[PDB]
Amino acid sequence: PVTIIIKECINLSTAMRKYSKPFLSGFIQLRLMLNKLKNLDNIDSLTILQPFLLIVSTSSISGYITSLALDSLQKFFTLNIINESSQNYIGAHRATVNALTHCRFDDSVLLKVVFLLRSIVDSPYGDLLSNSIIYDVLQTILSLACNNRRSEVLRNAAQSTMIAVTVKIFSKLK
Amino acid sequence: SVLLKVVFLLRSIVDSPYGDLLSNSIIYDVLQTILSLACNNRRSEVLRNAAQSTMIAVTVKIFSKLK
Repeated sequence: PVTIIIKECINLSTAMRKYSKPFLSGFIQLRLMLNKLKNLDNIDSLTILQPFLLIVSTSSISGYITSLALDSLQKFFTLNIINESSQNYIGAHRATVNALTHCRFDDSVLLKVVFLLRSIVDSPYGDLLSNSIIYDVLQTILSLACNNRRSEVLRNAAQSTMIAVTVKIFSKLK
Repeated sequence: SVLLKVVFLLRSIVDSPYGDLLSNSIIYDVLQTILSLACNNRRSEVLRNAAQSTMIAVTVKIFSKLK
């Protein structure tokens, strides 16, 4: 459970070091902070995801590292390590979807983020998002679908996942 | 486009509870075709990434049944 966390940080840190030759300081802080403890139940889950949020949010970094970070988040929500028992999981998911809507960082990362939005919103945990965040989500998938410059297959990815989130949203009128 | 629609459809198949009612031969054939999609290099990398994502999802769904 904690092995996978510093596993992911090891992978992203060595990728960053290979690519480079401000984020690594907090990354090693995450490494040292998660080294000691046994189980995640002691501490909050916003800080463990926070370096991933910082890398994915800002646009100064190329597609390799942000693709690796998005695959890391995919592994996170696939393995369900950020469980409801963990403290402040609502805030962690809210921050994840708030940062993820900014489609900034060629076309691989767009499909990775929109698949991640599908996996979050379709899941029951996606019911905990706020109205502003989910509205921004709908805005960014609409921007992806509307575009013509982008590849058409990415457009069909946006079309299908838009259909999915619309179904999930409109099921809530009961 | 059609070849992404098919894997998205397969994702909606297996993710839903109805995938629990499926047989071993057909689901093995399913895994074979997503493997064929992922292994290819002629196709666009975006479709390969879609294949990677649906393989991760279907692996999780299959191996969850062990518990």
